[PDB]
Amino acid sequence: DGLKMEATKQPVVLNHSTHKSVKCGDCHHPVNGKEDYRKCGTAGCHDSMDKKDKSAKGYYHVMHDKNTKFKSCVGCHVEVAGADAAKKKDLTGCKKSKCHE
Ligand code: HEM
Ligand code: HEM
Ligand code: HEM
Ligand code: HEM
Repeated sequence: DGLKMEATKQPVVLNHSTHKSVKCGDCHHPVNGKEDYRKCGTAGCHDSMDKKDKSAKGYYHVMHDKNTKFKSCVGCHVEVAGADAAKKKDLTGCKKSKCHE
């Protein structure tokens, strides 16, 4: 259902139950062959740990930025909230976010 990306020391969570209307492929994208179901931060994938790095190797980049070939966590949440200001706050705000729990 909803996992916590914490191999050792790092809080966060993704509930597969609240995202049932999205195709698995949108997130688990087809790369250099087929759809890979491995963790996003493995060796040879998104392992770069510097936030100024905007290449496809960046970790902070693929989770927070807006201009990308595949929609990011923040990228898709903006379209979903639309004109509801109270809801845009809850899904894209930095302070006290449910994404970092
Ligand atoms: C579609 C119904 C769907 C499938 C299938 C799928 C599978 C899947 C697996 C096997 C894992 C576990 C990997 C592990 O052992 O850590 C997993 C994990 C994550 N998923 Fe997923 N997933 C499906 C759907 C979705 C959707 C639509 C998204 C994006 C909103 C998504 C995202 C992720 C993420 C992030 C993880 C966590 C990986 C981690 O680093 O812990 N999944 N999924
Ligand atoms: C884990 C479910 C996962 C996420 C989340 C994710 C996101 C993601 C984005 C948003 C991009 C766009 C980058 C850009 O600058 O436009 C992107 C691109 C690539 N990814 Fe990825 N990705 C996830 C997982 C994986 C895994 C497991 C690997 C390693 C096999 C991987 C690799 C790549 C590569 C390569 C690209 C670029 C592909 C291209 O068209 O050149 N991703 N990912
Ligand atoms: C990126 C890996 C990512 C994370 C992390 C994430 C988290 C997240 C949370 C915590 C919620 C809030 C649920 C709650 O209130 O308990 C949530 C909800 C929605 N999301 Fe999401 N989400 C991530 C990725 C994505 C992507 C890429 C999309 C779109 C393709 C997406 C969509 C949604 C939708 C829909 C919701 C529901 C909003 C509602 O009206 O309840 N998320 N996400
Ligand atoms: C608001 C734009 C915002 C900020 C700023 C922010 C910061 C932040 C940091 C510094 C990290 C740690 C990076 C590292 O590698 O050490 C981090 C991690 C994650 N975030 Fe975030 N974040 C902000 C907002 C959001 C929102 C609204 C979401 C969900 C839609 C989101 C998601 C994530 C995810 C996933 C991670 C990785 C979690 C992990 O593996 O520990 N952030 N964020």
